[PDB]
Amino acid sequence: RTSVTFHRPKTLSKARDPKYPRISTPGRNKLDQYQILKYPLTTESAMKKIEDNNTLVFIVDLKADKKKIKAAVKKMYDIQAKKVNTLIRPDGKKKAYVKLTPDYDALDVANKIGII
Amino acid sequence: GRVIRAQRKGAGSVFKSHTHHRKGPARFRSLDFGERNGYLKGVVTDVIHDPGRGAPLAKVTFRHPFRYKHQKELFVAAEGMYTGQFVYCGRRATLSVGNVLPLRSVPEGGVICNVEHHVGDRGVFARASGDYAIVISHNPDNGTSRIKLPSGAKKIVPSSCRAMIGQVAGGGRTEKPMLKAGNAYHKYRVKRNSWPKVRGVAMNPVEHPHGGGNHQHIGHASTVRRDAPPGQKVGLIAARRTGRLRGQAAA
Amino acid sequence: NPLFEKRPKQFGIGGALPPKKDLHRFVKWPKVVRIQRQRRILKQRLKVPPALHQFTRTLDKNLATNLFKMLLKYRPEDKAAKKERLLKRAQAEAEGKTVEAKKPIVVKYGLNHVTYLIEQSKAQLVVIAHDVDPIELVVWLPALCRKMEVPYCIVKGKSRLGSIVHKKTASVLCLTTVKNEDKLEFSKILEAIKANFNDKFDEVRKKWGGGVMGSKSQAKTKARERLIA
RNA sequence: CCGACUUUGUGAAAUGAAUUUUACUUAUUCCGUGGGUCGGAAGCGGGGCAUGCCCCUCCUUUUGGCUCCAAGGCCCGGUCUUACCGGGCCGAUCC
RNA sequence: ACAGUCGACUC
RNA sequence: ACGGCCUGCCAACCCUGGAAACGGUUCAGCCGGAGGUAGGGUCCAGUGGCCGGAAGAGCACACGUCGCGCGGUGUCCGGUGCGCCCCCGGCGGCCCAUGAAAAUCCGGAGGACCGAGUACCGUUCACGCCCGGUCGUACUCAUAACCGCAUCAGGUCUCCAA
RNA sequence: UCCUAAGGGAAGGGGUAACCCCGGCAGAUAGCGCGAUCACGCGCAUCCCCGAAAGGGAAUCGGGUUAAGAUUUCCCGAGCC
Ligand SMILES: [Mg+2]
Ligand SMILES: [Mg+2]
Ligand SMILES: [Mg+2]
Ligand SMILES: [Mg+2]
Ligand SMILES: [Mg+2]
Ligand SMILES: [Mg+2]
Ligand SMILES: [Mg+2]
Ligand SMILES: [Mg+2]
Ligand SMILES: [Mg+2]
Ligand SMILES: [Mg+2]
Ligand SMILES: [Mg+2]
Ligand SMILES: [Mg+2]
Ligand SMILES: [Mg+2]
Ligand SMILES: [Mg+2]
Ligand SMILES: [Mg+2]
Ligand SMILES: [Mg+2]
Ligand SMILES: [Mg+2]
Repeated sequence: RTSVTFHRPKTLSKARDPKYPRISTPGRNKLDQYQILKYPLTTESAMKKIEDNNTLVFIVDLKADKKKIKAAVKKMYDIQAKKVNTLIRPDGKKKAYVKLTPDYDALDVANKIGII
Repeated sequence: GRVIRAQRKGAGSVFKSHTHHRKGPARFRSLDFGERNGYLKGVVTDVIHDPGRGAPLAKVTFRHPFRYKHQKELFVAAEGMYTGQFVYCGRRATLSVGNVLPLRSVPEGGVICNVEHHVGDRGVFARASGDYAIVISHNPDNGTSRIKLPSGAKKIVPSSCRAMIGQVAGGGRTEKPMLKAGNAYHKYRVKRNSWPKVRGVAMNPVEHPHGGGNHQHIGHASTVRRDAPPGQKVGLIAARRTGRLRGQAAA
Repeated sequence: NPLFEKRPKQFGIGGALPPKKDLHRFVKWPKVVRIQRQRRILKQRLKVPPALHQFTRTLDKNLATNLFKMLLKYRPEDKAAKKERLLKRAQAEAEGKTVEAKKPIVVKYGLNHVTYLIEQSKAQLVVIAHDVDPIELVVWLPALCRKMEVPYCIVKGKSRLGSIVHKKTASVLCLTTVKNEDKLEFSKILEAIKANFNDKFDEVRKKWGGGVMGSKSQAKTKARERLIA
């Protein structure tokens, strides 16, 4: 030997190869677009957001994150978000401010879904 | 009664050692081949004040004998050491104040400090500020030596026990009156929670064997036996005598 | 050429750093290795009683190899070959209905079976492994073979016995009968083995083994006796 | 605190018909390392006033520097076969 | 060592 | 804010040079043949000056238009201090007390191993492209949103301060 | 959020009738890491996690704005990691 300390040797391990899958059925997507985008909040304070700042205010599933919000806002409504802000409103649900890239018009989307 | 302060100190609750700013264990080097059978050259880098200990500590930066790195060891400064000094460790270290030699290499009469006791336990006697052990005599038929400790006792130690030649620095420190409860307090914060210390005679019986009474007095012999159960062994333990020490008994 | 040069490093006690040499003496082993080393060391230091010290006295290599040649000649039956012997008698039972087998002769093994053979005195040669753990399984076969007058040897390697029979250990073997074509070869080995153990038991039943102190302790011994003498 | 039994083995003498003393290392107990040099025998010098055959030594004292991942030497073995790769050892005393 | 300008404060 | 340039405090550092008839300097110290006074340089702080940011912003006035209009002018110049707040620099003092650790970052020692020049190996440089997730965020912070059975003279840690 | 301090919980081990109790006791230590895979070599020290919205700390400023939000979260501009 060289050193006065015996460190444990290197052995080799195999990856798990089950003879039966533990979970057969393929797991469905449960935070899908329709759960993740519940309904656009339509207060007058948000109606002002629709026309001043080119933003749509949605109420989103509480376990949402900004990446999923932008992805769903794209698949639904066939737009994109240049930036999303989120906050969990004190009553309990999460509220998301989805600002559209100024290619798309928030008025146009608000009348394609019926808000204003 | 209730459990008495002499008994409460063994719990560790608040009586642990206040060691947040202490610089680490102050001890010799791990005895190895080179320092069994030759000398190793190390250089002092700083004399650092160790909190809670009167003796300064000397950072000594050896070169590692068999790996490529420095070894910041940390000694108890012997009065005389200075930064930039070369201290040499081993058996063929020249008898110079600061070098550490086995006692097989300290001529009789020489003063030493930080004496090991089992060869390689890295220094146990003559360590506090300004104390030293004199190598009285040697016996080469058993490979042992004798030293006069600070206490006035005389201990046979293995002849291969190392020792730092000189005396520990910081000597004469306990000569200065502290003059202030403030000085006493700032002394004991950095050692341990053992001050202020209340007379037992001014306690109630439930917490001290001396307690209570319409006058303050002990009421029974203040000398207690060696075997007295914990909580009774307070006072003067197993005393051979008392009163002011006169004559031969004061030796 | 001219630049090629010698640079001696001075591997002193304060010289340059020593190289990658051997430190095998000092390596801090796992606790398993550590304990299995002080195991044999402590068996060396302690005084083995004669019943256990009749071991450590094994067959010598030459006679062991001569014996194991015959043992290999008489190996027990393979799993591969034991299906064929039961497969091909099917027809001899189905059509002829008559058995033409003669006795197949091979070595016997297994502690219970060999003690059965020995205690009926049907055992014509016994071969005991020296290193059976727990030792008590064979502390007594030497004495048993000795007081029933059966030739025995304490060979070395229970695994090497196991190979003979195709098991991982064997711990004991014995021969009851050999082919007529090798009686003389057999009886040349029996007399030697008898001479080694069934002639020396009655004086190695008294000798305590062990006590062979350490290397440094023996160096102390030779240092001390000289300064005494 | 103390005695006996127990873990608790090995062998030696002295007193008595068991007692205090001792020596061993392996149980045990304490200590130390990143289990880093142990034990023995060599060899390099130096003391020689029986050339003994024994002792004292292990190529660092030096000025707050640096020191690692070996140069080197021989022997294998492949390679262009008319130009280049893999190793055995010594350096680093042997058991 | 004189001349020009300035100066908020203290005694 | 941020980017560039300039300055360069009090300390520290470099070069020439050689000091007694001792000098230099502080409110105080202190410094000097281990190299002062002197001449000349470097670096460091900056919450310092100028420019970009930037007048288009903000304020202030002045008008005149019905309807987050629009138009115009200014957004200057010095001097002060035992002055108060925040910070920084560097001295001096006190200690039987010497007054935290680590993440993260930077720097250095050594130099194994590496490549072209009709072209290939790097480049901690400049500019360029993309992305930046989860949770808190309102309000009181008290002679009424906190605790004391209260919308209780009680108690409860701070920052700003004419 | 990240880091550690006082200090806390813990794998192996030791105790405990069991709940629970001990963390330096040193055990092939919990984590292996680094160049490398077109693989392998080298090192393994004192070796897990938690612990501060007053300690350490990647980076932001000005002007607007709402009935109630933002000083720097929104808006315009200019940046930075
Ligand atoms: Mg948020
Ligand atoms: Mg107190
Ligand atoms: Mg007192
Ligand atoms: Mg008192
Ligand atoms: Mg009282
Ligand atoms: Mg009492
Ligand atoms: Mg009393
Ligand atoms: Mg009285
Ligand atoms: Mg100058
Ligand atoms: Mg500035
Ligand atoms: Mg100071
Ligand atoms: Mg807010
Ligand atoms: Mg607020
Ligand atoms: Mg209540
Ligand atoms: Mg944490
Ligand atoms: Mg924090
Ligand atoms: Mg903080």
